[PDB]
Amino acid sequence: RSVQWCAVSQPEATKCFQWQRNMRRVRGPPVSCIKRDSPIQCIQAIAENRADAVTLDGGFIYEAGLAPYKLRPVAAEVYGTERQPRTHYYAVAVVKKGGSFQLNELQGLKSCHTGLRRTAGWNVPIGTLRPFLNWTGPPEPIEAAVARFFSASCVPGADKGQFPNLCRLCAGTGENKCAFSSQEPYFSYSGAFKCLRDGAGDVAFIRESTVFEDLSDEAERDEYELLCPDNTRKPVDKFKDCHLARVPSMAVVARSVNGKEDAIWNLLRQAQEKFGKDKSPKFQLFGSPSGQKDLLFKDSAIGFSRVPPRIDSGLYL
Ligand SMILES: [Fe+3]
Repeated sequence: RSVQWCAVSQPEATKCFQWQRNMRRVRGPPVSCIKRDSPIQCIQAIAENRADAVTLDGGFIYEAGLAPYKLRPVAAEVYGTERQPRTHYYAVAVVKKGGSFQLNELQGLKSCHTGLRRTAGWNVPIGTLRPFLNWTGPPEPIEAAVARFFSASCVPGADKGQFPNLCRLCAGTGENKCAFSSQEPYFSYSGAFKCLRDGAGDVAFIRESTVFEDLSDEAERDEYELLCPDNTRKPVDKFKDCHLARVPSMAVVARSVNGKEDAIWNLLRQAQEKFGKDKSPKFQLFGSPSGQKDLLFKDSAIGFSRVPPRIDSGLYL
């Protein structure tokens, strides 16, 4: 049949339907869409045969690989350039130029995170800051120690009921405040970076490219610097010498048994040829419209790379 793609929002479904009409027009391999609400709803649906595929961040790749889902990664997103390509990215800590604090001096400060359980926005910074955390738990949750450490944060998807200070800086309206979706304006890489630019937080945990994709002016880019792990501040273009971790790309996952891996692969490979970076004026696979960013796949991606057979979700990570 078709490859069924899981979409986690309404604009993502809209792009999926456009991908399906574009593949038909061009007579490529068929794709069809499914609309879920979070990434776990798409992980549940693929597992229960209602969808076949979805692209995930490293922290959810972990989660989808567990029992009883047992999903595995099939294609990794390629970043960088055509000349210098890579299947990895970098977790950074961005701050405003002018400050004096370091990575070791973050106590009581205000933070912006891409979302809860995301790689560069959460797992990496909480894994790094662990010595200052003073986590006595469990049974105390990790979010409770983080809430005590930072004065206020914006961590989309965190429980505002139990941990009110982690959603305190979040900019969404009403029930969408602290939401793990595009309705919370500080969600993801650009939202976390915008929380830093707005002045609500003193540090944003993101990836290396967000500042270059969001600030096109180079002079505007000189108002920010990175917080390195040697406790030094360095400019934004020195990410390879100033990062918290080198993390593998976001990946498309499928089922480990009867997952349609080769069908998924041929779809992606064909979609990258016809609708890739500068391939078509009609449809852009690595592109989002207007008030949207990273719909289905990351906007700055330039391709896919087939993840080898018998590679685990834990062994890919
Ligand atoms: Fe990520």
